[PDB]
Amino acid sequence: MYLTLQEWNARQRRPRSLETVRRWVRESRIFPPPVKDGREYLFHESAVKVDLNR
Amino acid sequence: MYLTLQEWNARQRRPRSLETVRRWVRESRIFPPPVKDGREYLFHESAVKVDLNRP
Amino acid sequence: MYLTLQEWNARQRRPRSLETVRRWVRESRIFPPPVKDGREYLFHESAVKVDLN
Amino acid sequence: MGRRRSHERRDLPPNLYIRNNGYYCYRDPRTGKEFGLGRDRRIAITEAIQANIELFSGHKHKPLTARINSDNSVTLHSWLDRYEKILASRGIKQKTLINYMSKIKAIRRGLPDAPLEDITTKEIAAMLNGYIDEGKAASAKLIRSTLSDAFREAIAEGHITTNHVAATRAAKSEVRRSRLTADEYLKIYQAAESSPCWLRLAMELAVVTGQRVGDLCEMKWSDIVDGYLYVEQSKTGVKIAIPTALHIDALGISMKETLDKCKEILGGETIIASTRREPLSSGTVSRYFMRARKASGLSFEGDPPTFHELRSLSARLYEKQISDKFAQHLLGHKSDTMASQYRDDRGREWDKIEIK
Amino acid sequence: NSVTLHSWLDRYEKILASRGIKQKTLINYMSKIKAIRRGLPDAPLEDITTKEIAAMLNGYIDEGKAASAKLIRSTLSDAFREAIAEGHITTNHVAATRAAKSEVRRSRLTADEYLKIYQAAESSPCWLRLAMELAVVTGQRVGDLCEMKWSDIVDGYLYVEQSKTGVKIAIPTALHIDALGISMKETLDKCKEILGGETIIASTRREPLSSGTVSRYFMRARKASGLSFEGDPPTFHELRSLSARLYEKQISDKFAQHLLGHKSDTEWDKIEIK
DNA sequence: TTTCTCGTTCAGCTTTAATACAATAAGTTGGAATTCTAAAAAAGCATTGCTTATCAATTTGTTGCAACGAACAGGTCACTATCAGTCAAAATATTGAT
Repeated sequence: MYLTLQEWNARQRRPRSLETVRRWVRESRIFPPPVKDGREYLFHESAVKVDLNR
Repeated sequence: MYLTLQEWNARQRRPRSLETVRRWVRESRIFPPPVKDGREYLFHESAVKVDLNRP
Repeated sequence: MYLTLQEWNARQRRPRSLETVRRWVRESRIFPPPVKDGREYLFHESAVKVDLN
Repeated sequence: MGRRRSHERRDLPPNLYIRNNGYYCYRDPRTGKEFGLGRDRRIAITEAIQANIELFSGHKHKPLTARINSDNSVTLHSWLDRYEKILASRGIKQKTLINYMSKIKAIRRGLPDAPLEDITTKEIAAMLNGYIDEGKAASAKLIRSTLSDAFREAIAEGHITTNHVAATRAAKSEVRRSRLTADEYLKIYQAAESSPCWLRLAMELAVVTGQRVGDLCEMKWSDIVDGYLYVEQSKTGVKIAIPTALHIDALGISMKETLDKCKEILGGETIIASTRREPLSSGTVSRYFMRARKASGLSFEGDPPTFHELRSLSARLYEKQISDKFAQHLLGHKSDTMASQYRDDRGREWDKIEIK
Repeated sequence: NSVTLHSWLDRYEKILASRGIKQKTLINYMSKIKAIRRGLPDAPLEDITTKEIAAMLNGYIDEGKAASAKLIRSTLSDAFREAIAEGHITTNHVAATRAAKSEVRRSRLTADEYLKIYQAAESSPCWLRLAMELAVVTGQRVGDLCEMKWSDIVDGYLYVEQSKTGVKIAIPTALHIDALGISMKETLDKCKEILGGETIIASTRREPLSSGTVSRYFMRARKASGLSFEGDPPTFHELRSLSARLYEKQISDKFAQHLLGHKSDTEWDKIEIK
């Protein structure tokens, strides 16, 4: 079961701006990567955030 | 079993336009590529769009 | 599902200053304890100010 | 350490680093060495991230609606390796042991590497049902049974205290293996002309003796004494003697007449040999029987019959021919449960009732 | 969190809806779930004790409905077993109870009784008598007897597709009961002259009838006859039981089994000399 | 006008048949890859007067490509400081006896 970037952000601990959602994908901060299908990412039903730091 | 242009697109994660799907076929963004039969295209059951680009 | 620091304190009877409420967080004076999102804390709707001693 | 954080690992997972050549290498928490894997960035990190399926390394887990109950223990993927060392000492035939390994292998690529008291019943059901949606229902039943006995032996060795697998149910198959009538029999034997000669002889011999395809390729010309056919089944172990005076009128095939045909045309140490005068396998016999099936052109409902179905057709024929008790001792079968579940039709032929 | 009993029973019904079963079957379970609703409070599953479960169960056993208690206990148990699978609870407090053994109290039907009912069915329409003789000559179930069309009869046969089990048989139009005086052929033709419809058993309006009205009107002629029994008065389904009982002493036992639609085997035996 | 007349679905119950529970032993069916083998294609057979290549000894223009000298990886060991792991320091809480 795969969801969109909008539907995924709706089912999280805290829904943020679409801009921030796109940023995480680009920075590779979600297991597993969304994989662009055409012109709209497709999150996996188990794709959760990870967050890095330094 | 071979699905049509509309049937295949009607089973994807996000249904697109008929003309759009036709574009992928020409850009080989459909693995495996559909087969010409009559006037329409016949996709494979496990056919899924892919990205032939490595940025 | 959760409630922001302001959305939680605004529902309280005696809405204290932001700082004071943030202090009850570091002093674990709030149970169930709140989790840190990015820059703000999102408590639970049933979270209460457990005043002990 | 000397280097805690950096502006290179800043875009890399905990394992895996980057040399001064723009190359990446993944460390090894068993020696402290590493191998070069990748020239790109989003490739070495997207490679050193699934081995990274086990950062236990921080993070914990929790689904929607659940409880808590844990402490500390060890891995589990390893238990699947110790379980195989126990099954090899249970004294099992060299064929059944392989059947278990294949299932354990499916459990490997099914469940995530995880301790044993972590894999909840919900996680086992997600993988189990995954095979059901694919149609493979008979598989989910064996995978569940095997994964169930694995934890049972685990609890008996001080590791687990419960059997979460016993909580979930097992799929219920329906057996969609269509049977073979007497009419469709001649239709296949007629198309078996393009195939070798040993095929037709072993095809009739498998219906006149009603034996298993496995034991059918184990019979020698020395097992026949005083007109009897001493056959020792390998599956069960039952021993029977088939008379060389049998005959099937519904197909016009004589026992003795069929035997002699394998002595002249074929020739060899075994009743059914190859064109090279050598014994064949039990997987090649039923293999060519398929070719004549597809070449026939006939159509069925569900899954096309098989060479083993000949054993069933043999039983149904002997039933009306002589008696019921006759098509029970010949098949090397006992009890009173399968004798009826082997006479059915399963949605094929109507059970017509006559005045008798 | 998200717990509670009722909340689960709602997510449980959908689960059974995907099990893939008969329509009427799914309804039977639903009626059992609704009974549990008004039988147990709305609280977390881990709070429900075995005592409350047996308090409700036995409550239906004393009322006289011991059979219902068995299904409700067997259904409520399945709900919890599927609840543990989701990770809701850890134990099934229903597997500690014990189902009440119920004995069938539905009396059988004899030859004398049937003759007394057929004659009392005079006040009833002209299709009941035909339905009686047919249900006894074919020994089929009331459910399929209503779905029988004249197109099923093929060259002296009677193709019947049982809905319950799904068995497929063909009863020849040559049978005849030698105890009541009924003939399969004479009975069928009697339905083509009197009734006259698409189905062997139709209404006075030449239209198919439900299986709930065939046994319903049969009851009226049962209480109207004035016959007393021991327990619960036999029903229309008993004509099927009476059919076999007669054919076993008219032809053979292996014939009654093949007529009913059985496959496997499952009173005053005689002690032979040898 | 007013009364005679039947089929349905609902719901709380009761009853009729198949499938039980698990470890054990194979069997089936779509290919994959090595090796036997008949099927194909290139070459030897077949031959003679006539046409074309065989090559030294030495001068002069040409060129494939190894020989190296750096730079970009390619792969393993060390820099540099504290993680990574386990035992003792230092004195009394807690427990045992007066």
